[PDB]
Amino acid sequence: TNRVIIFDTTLRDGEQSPGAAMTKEEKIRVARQLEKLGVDIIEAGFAAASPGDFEAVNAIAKTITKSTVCSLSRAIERDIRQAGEAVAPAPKKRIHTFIATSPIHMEYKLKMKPKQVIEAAVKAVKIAREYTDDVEFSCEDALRSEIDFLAEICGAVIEAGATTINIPDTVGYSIPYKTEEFFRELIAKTPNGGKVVWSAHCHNDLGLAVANSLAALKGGARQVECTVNGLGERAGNASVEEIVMALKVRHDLFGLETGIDTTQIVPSSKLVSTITGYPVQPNKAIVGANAFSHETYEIMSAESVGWA
Amino acid sequence: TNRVIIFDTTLRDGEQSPGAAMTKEEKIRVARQLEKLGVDIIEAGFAAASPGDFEAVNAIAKTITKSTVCSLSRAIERDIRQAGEAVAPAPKKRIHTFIATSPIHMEYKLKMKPKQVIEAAVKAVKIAREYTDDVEFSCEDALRSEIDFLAEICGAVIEAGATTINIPDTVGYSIPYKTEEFFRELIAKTPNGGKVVWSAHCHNDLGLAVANSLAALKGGARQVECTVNGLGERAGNASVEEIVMALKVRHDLFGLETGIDTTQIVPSSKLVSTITGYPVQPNKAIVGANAFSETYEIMSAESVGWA
Ligand SMILES: [Mg+2]
Ligand SMILES: [Mg+2]
Ligand SMILES: [Mn+2]
Ligand SMILES: [Mn+2]
Repeated sequence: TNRVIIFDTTLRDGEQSPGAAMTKEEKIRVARQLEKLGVDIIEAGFAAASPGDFEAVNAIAKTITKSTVCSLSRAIERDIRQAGEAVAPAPKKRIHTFIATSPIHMEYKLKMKPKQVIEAAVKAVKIAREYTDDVEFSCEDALRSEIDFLAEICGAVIEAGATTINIPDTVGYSIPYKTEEFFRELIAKTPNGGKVVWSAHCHNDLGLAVANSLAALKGGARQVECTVNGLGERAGNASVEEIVMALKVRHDLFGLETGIDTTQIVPSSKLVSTITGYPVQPNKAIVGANAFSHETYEIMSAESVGWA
Repeated sequence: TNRVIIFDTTLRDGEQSPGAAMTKEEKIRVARQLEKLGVDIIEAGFAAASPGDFEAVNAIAKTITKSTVCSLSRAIERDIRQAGEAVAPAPKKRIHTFIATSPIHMEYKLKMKPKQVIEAAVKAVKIAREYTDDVEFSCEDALRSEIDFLAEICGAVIEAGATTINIPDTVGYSIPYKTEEFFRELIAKTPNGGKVVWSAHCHNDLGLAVANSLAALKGGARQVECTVNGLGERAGNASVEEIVMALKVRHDLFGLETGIDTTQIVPSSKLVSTITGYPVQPNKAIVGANAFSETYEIMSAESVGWA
């Protein structure tokens, strides 16, 4: 379809930003607001990381109704079961597992051979399916990985039961036309790649996270991972408000739909910025104090994104 | 040519952001830092706007020697002569003049027939050449203009003496693949198009200013208009530091060069931020506080000027 899945990881990937740690009650209040915003998936945390993380994921899984509650997990049985237990009380639940897939990370960081990396991923996915029909797998460091190896592991995890395959720009140096080509080629090479949802998780190190996200869509991805205000380590993630509004404003070029209530964009941005201490600069798209200072496209009004 | 021209308009387009007006002393100091950074053109102001603006532009023109000093002008005789008088002292000097080229702006704002609009542009560009051989013409509202009219007016001002033609995304809703197509088509359609430098001036209203600028270069543009920290009205301009470091890091894909000293990027960011009161967020590419917490060139913090 033309439906783009918005996967928000403000509460997991965003909260990892220096100084951005949140209390359990702050996470719950942010999770409630993301639900009102209409994001499809709320990644609530990494249940196996500590008792506090488990408790926050679990509390969000007990709060949310209309969005899918996700937990991160390493590709290891015990972490998967932690994830599955934490999200069990949510009516819609996802487990997101990952493993590094690039030659150097595999050999010298994980110290596993490619055969072992595929076997661990398949096993993690199969265990995850005991807990939910909705399982995401990420190829960490995808863009420095061998394309043949990516097609093979993605193929294996699709067969094992993964229904969303996520490709991060781990380093953050990709350029949109290359991102688009990379998606088109990987989807084509992966056994049964047409049968699942492809996801992009882009980084803003060269100011291109949003452009690269949109390029991933043109290449065949239908999920974008992103955060309110682009909150995230280093230069940050793709910012959900920019993605959603590029798609809304230029529906004429993309023809893609989201479930987002755009009137909740500004309240979401303010709430996130207040809680985390990360200010939003004045010239920032959509939610910057100046963005509304002042054809087949749909021009945007300040009110349409929730300015008072 | 694989040289990209970095046109900085922090002191003009940037200055126009609410609250960001700068005194002459502030402008001189930013301008010296922009010269150190190695930008090719410093658009210093709009000389005809007031005597204070004339003085500031002229002060910059007496300061800067290694970069081109530019003034904005409307497409009218008074403004062009004042731009030309104010930049006269600089060894490298440019006048940038402009007119709206869209059906709506021409009919409703200008109240001129397209023919009169061309004639006014041609007249402004000829007078500009009395003052310098280096003249930029912008088609204001280019992306809502009829491409055949753009080709005609651009052909006419090139004949008149414009050597840089600038295409702004005035509304700011362009998408990279469309920006690339648009430049490729316009350059090829314009008479003597190959004789001049084509420029992009992109806006960040959808978060896409930098990507649109890179797309313009893929499309044949060789000048990018940009500002320190993306300073400008609304959601701002393409950020000079992002454009320059995207080109540097991914030189493997672009093969394009600038004369920028990248070690000057963070000093320039901090200075502009201090003087304008426009902070940069922690998660801001290159210059944000957290930014630094294979055929490509990995960026070190020290390479962009972090202490
Ligand atoms: Mg906190
Ligand atoms: Mg000031
Ligand atoms: Mn991230
Ligand atoms: Mn501008």
